[PDB]
Amino acid sequence: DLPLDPLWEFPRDRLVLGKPLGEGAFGQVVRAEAFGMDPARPDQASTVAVKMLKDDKDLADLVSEMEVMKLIGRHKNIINLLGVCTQEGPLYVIVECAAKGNLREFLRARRPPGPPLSFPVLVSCAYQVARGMQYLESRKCIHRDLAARNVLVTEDNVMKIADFGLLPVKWMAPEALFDRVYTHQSDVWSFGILLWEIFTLGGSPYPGIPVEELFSLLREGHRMDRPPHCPPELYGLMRECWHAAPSQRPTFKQLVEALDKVLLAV
Ligand SMILES: C[C@@H](Oc1ccc2[nH]nc(/C=C/c3cnn(CCO)c3)c2c1)c1c(Cl)cncc1Cl
Repeated sequence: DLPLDPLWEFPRDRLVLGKPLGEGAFGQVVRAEAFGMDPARPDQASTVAVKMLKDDKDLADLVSEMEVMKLIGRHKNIINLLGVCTQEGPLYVIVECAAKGNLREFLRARRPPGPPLSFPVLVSCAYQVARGMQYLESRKCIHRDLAARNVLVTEDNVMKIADFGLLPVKWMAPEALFDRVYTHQSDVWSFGILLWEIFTLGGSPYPGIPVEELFSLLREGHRMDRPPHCPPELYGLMRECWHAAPSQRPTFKQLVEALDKVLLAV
């Protein structure tokens, strides 16, 4: 419908859509080839992802997400906005393409037969996700859902948090699960769960426990055990994230600093 933004408007003519990528609630995402995305070289073709409506009240969320992405600006560890097609019919939101898919699938696809994903790589994944979450928090933005399937992997193993904005019960903090309140510290609880997903190479949280009585065990002070071959330093981080009192869990800065110290152990 309305405005035309000269910092972001990109012509349909140099966008040829490709094969779908997935989901997601807000609309289908499709691979696409864009021409001249870097106006330095207007030849330099590149692979981008395009978010569209399916065909709506989702038009409101789609425009809303686009405007949010403009506000936050770039960062290494989020899916960044590249341009928008508002001018000749259907809305297109062009964002960067993570070639290796989501992090849980990246992990599961390279699992041993039992007992590549060396220890620096997995620490590198956790460090990058912590850096992206700290940045989103610093822009007063947030991403409740945070789970390994919410994280995308580029061709060069850069982690990018998909979507952010200004049911998944095994990732939710107690106060969000029961009091329906969400803060940065409840993200830290979810990041702890994501940490466990990473060092189980894409495992399912609380294996075997159906999605009910989980809450009673959390009230008993129980939490998932240390996964195999996970060093005690990283399990310590996980359990600090799973402290019941929100102010006793670490902030994303402290998680950044602790993970960075683990990366430096080289
Ligand atoms: C619903 C979908 O949203 C997005 C949003 C922005 C994106 N930029 N780039 C990708 C690449 C997705 C992909 C899927 N598979 N592969 C390898 C093989 O094709 C690549 C992508 C996906 C999704 C999916 Cl598709 C997966 N996990 C999380 C989410 Cl949010």
